[PDB]
Amino acid sequence: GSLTEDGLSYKEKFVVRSYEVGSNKTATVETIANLLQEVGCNHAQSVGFSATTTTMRKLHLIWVTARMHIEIYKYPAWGDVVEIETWCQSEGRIGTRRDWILKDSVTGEVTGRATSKWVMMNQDTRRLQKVSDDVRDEYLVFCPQEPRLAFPEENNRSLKKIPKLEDPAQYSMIGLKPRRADLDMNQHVNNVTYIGWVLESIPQEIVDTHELQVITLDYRRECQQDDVVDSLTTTTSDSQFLHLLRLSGDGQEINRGTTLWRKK
Amino acid sequence: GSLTEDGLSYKEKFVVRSYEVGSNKTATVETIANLLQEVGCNHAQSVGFSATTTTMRKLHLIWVTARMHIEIYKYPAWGDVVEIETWCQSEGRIGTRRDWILKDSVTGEVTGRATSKWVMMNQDTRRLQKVSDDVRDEYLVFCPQEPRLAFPEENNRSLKKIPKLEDPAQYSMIGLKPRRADLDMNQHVNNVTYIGWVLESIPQEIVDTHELQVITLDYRRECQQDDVVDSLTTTTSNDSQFLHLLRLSGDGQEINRGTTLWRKK
Ligand SMILES: COc1cccc2c1CCCC(=O)N2
Ligand SMILES: COc1cccc2c1CCCC(=O)N2
Repeated sequence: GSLTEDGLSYKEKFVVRSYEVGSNKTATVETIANLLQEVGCNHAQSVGFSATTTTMRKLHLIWVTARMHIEIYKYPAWGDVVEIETWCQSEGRIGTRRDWILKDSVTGEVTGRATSKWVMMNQDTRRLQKVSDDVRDEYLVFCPQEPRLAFPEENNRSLKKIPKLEDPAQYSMIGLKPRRADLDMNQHVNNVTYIGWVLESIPQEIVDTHELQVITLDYRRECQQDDVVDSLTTTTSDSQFLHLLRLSGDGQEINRGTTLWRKK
Repeated sequence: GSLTEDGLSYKEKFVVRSYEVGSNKTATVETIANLLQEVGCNHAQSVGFSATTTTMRKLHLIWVTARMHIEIYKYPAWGDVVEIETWCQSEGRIGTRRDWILKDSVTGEVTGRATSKWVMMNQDTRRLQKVSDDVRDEYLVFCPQEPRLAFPEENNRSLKKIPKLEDPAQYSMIGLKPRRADLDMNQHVNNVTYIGWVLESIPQEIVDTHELQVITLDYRRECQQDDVVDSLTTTTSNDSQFLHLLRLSGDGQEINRGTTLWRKK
């Protein structure tokens, strides 16, 4: 992959692998989510971030996901080349935004798009801080100056408020525990695991007859390596669902989201 | 990737991804195992296979893993290029063998090697069978005629007999269930999941202070999407060695057995 001519976005092509595909012989949403992370990470390295700034490191500050929104029109088939373009944008003192565009490498058609909101947190106290002037200056030089949104439409699904699922849930998957392959290089549970965990409570008949079109996820708390999770789902309707990930014991909310599925 | 000049092996280069690495910033054994599968699968496609032959599809026969043996000297770092060469060999009427060699793309040094034994089985009844001559003929044309082994040594750990772990186990990880990402395109639990499940019962302090050098795995039964598994480990030993056992949570039916070898960092 490489940064574009202007140095304000990054592009990378991926060939879909045999183990990356589902029952339909196309990449899973978890494979797509892993690819968004890989292209975002390679963009971070290409601009010297490797995604902390020097001032964030001298202050024990880290970027954490608050919201992730993915919309897939066409899942690439096993063997196809998917091209992904990604870029970051400052949102004042609120935080950063990272956007992605997925294209079919042969036709050039847009096959998917994602948006993510990131916030500043102290790595130690976990207290969230508003972005200071110094951090914005270190970041803005690698961002487009004019707004560039993967989801520009007036009143779009990427900015919708998500409600809390009320008990009893229609469907559930209980006792989910993260294994070592669910941890990143810093021993934290990876964001992709939560997507898989949310989808575990969707009935197999829905999965077999429908394709996932949209997924919006709100991150409230991190799941530890020793925590046990319950995944809950209720139909709110195309088929639409409301989801909730909470700790098995105390019931502390860790995630909430919505999914939209189209008939095949 | 592509087949070699002679058409008797396949080569492919892979760049190690950010999400593919562990705490050491190097590819995990599960990432390596996924890469062996990807290169083996791309070799099957390059020579006209599904890897079933015309006669195997006509008889509802499939290839299933019986043993997998991996030995890693150096794990590639996040960003490095690993080159893998793979090939198949017939073992008479017993089954097929698939071998792999992993090299550092910059130095050309061998950083790992794997060997796997495969057996013929009816997809419906799950009954094993010795390979027929018609099937052996369709396969042999894509295999080296002279023997070509990733593990040639006169006494090698890839062919050692593995005993059954006796209760009580020293360490255990209880209630492991496969999720949808553990299933392949045919809704069967992936062989990489079993590797991860075996390693779940190894203590975190062993993992933190040691690197995995060898892993031999014997496949006895398939784990279904609705089955629950217990992973058991006992130390059998500078180097640390373990004996492992995966069994169904309920009845205790053995699904896997293996050994691991770990050296100090
Ligand atoms: C959803 O994207 C993710 C998730 C986790 C980690 C990263 C990324 C890409 C952008 C930031 C980064 O450097 N790494
Ligand atoms: C360990 O290698 C694996 C595991 C599972 C599936 C496959 C392979 C490669 C050789 C056969 C194949 O085409 N697919």
